[PDB]
Amino acid sequence: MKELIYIEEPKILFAHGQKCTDARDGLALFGPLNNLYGIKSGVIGTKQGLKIFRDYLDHIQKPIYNSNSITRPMFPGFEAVFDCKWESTGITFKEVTNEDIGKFLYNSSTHKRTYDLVSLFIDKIISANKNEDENVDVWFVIVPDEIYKYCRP
Amino acid sequence: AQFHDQFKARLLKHTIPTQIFRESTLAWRDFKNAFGLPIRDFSKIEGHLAWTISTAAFYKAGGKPWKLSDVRNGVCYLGLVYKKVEKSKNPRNACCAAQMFLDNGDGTVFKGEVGPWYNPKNGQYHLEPKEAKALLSQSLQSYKEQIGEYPKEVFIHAKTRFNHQEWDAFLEVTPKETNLVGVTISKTKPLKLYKTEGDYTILRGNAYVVNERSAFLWTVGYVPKIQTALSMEVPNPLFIEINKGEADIKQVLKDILSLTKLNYNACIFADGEPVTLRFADKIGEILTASTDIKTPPLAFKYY
Amino acid sequence: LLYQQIFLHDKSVIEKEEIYDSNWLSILSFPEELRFHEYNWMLPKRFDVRELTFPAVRYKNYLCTFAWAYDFTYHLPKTETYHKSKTIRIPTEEILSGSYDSNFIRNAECKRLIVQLLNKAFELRMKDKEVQEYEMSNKTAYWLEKGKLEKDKFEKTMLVGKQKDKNWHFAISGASKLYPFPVLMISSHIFFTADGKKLID
RNA sequence: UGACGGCUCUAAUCUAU
DNA sequence: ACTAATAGATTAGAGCCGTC
Repeated sequence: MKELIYIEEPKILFAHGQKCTDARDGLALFGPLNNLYGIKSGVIGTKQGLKIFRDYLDHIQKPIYNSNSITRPMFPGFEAVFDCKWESTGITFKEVTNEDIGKFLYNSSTHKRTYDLVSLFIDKIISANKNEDENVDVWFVIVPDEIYKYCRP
Repeated sequence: AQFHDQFKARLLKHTIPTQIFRESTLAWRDFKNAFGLPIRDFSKIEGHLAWTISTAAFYKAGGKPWKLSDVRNGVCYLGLVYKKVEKSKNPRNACCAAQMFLDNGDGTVFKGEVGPWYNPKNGQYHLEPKEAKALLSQSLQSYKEQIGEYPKEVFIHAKTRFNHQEWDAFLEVTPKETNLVGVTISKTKPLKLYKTEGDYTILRGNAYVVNERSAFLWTVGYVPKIQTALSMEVPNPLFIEINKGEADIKQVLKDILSLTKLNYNACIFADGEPVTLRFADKIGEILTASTDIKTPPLAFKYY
Repeated sequence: LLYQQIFLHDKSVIEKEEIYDSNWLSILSFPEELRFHEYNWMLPKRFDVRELTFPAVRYKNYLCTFAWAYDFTYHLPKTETYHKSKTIRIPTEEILSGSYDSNFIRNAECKRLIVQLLNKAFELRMKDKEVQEYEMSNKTAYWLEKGKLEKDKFEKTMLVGKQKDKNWHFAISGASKLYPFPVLMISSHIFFTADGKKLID
């Protein structure tokens, strides 16, 4: 009827007890709550899986201006924001060539090709976690656009 | 064919954090259409964009971008979404997928339940009394072990109206100290209100309490700082209604809005749905790709 | 933004009274009582409440409608021998207040057939008016022909618009719900046409 | 499946002729 | 016996679309 109550916005915690309602604005200046000293990352994908990630791996700690800062706040970089480092070091590029992805891509049965492209990628990650020593933290599976646009539900 | 759900269904035994990235979304400039323009205008939003793929990579590596400081002690924000299992032979049963929020801001998750006495393919989306004591006690015990006592109350968020055939079985396992309140979140209700002057939608956080039990909270709308609403047209306010139990509907609006800023996969001002169920169905669709996983109450750094 | 508003992030919200108009349509008046006519053989037992001129619904051995028994003399000219005292009359205010609880029909159930008599009522109106319709997947939109209205606009606002060769028409799909109170669930939709007179299939 | 929207287009169910 | 019943008011789903 002729009434409309406005409820209050809660505030989220930040580094050393800072309370800013927004997330991006409160994190581009005050930093994350918890500190981790580095990101150990790996890239698995086609030949362009590295290079496209490589061009983007160093492109995130480098600042990029936004078209409108009021709507989209500035970001100075991964290091300046997340009090951590995210660069190309310790990466284990698994060579899933387009020929091996292709012998599994061009499969008549949809249920087989979704299972085959899963098994071909899942085993190569657990092996690196089982028959290897490199302590991985986040795995960046660079799936080619030709896969998720075709191998889609 | 959604192998991304199959991606993280077979990795739950080993618990490997993963991030499915795309050439199209990482080489947007390289990818153009046949008319000489990029298929997805991408870097003009290069703010939250780099935030999301970094704060998630921060989260998938164990980082904690933020927390919650306006939460009571002894309160659990249970949110469960029933997911169809059509990946299997029949959808005659539907698995559920719940999660829990603590006073410490550590949003966890756990596998829900299966519908045993599920009436036909898509019943009223409700767990049976025989297994009603399973999910709640597991959630209560999960809170009990890390706090020492059962919570003062649990808020069971859902998109489905609860029925008495499962709440009666809830009671004998809930201690009397737990205010077993059930809040149903239903976006399907077509409420809509405008602004007479101006081409801007109404402010996020506006609410209209209809009666002592139900309410309509605008978790999505116009914003006080970003000056642009998190939507195009006027959205449907989320219909909050206390299905069972006694509680203050005004105090409930604290919780629904609070579980919209924290989304540990994105950097947006707010979420249009409570993440107590937006995160809850983020594990149901993955866990329905394969049914050969016995998974513990995992975290979100794997899904 | 000057170091993000000097690293403050002000609320930037003002507290002034703002009047907001919703998309609903409120209720003002309704018939004092709805009638549950008992036709039995009067109404053909094989065909039930699907063809009457006025909105009518069937429940148990009875026909429920907001009109009277003698109001269906055209499509069913057999109703001239019916004796009117077998018709069941129930005031509306008793159902809404929850005091209506009879073994014949329940309260929450009774609130379901009245909206049927409502939600199906409006489609009979724009048929008489100069408004055409399109059948949506889940509802029935109602649009206005291109050029049927004068000077392409009504009340100096657009009703038919031009999008390249195709045209769009603003169409509403109202519904009747009684959750907060009797309301008309008028929703704002839009549908297109190939050239303003033929729809895009 | 960056991630957030929003409805469209389909489908299914219980409560009563 | 149910044979189906047309509707309330609900539910998860896949779709493309924009993402000042």
